[PDB]
Amino acid sequence: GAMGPSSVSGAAPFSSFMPPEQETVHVFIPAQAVGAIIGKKGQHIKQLSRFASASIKIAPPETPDSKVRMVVITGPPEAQFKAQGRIYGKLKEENFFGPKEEVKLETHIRVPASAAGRVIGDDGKTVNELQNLTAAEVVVPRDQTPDENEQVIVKIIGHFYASQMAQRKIRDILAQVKQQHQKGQSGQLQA
RNA sequence: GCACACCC
Repeated sequence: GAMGPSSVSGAAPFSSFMPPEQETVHVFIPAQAVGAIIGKKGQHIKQLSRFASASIKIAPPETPDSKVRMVVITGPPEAQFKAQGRIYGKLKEENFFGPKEEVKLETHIRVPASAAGRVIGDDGKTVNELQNLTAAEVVVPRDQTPDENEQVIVKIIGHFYASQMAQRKIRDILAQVKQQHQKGQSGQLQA
């Protein structure tokens, strides 16, 4: 080594084994609403984390050009139901999406870069039928974010019921897509 | 009166 005058450092406070196998997605709410979504000193938003039993966080602008702040929901689908159900209700609170309109709030879910291409389907038919099952608007971009992050986003537009069902289904195929690592069809499939 | 927090 080399003894540098007061040039000694380290600081390694990264302990504990917290299993991050909870579903974590980014809920798209523009800066015009995100503020009041947190609510009063940010107390009841953390209270929400308690009664939902999930990790409710507000993501700082992932891009400096964002007019929106995404809610980082880390929780089981049981909790996500309340969390996102009430988050869409916060849209209703100020009626940003539309006064008479039913809730139309975008949710952004992070999928592996190639997995977004495969949610379209191995034949390309799957993305169309996904919309038919999810009851939501699933738009899969060819760009979104460079594969430098090996991960992109699909945008879900519609009602929270639809969004919640869409999110979990696309997030669900991700695991099955990654199963390609096995590489070896030691069995059949009806496809 | 509406926002800020979310970990050590």
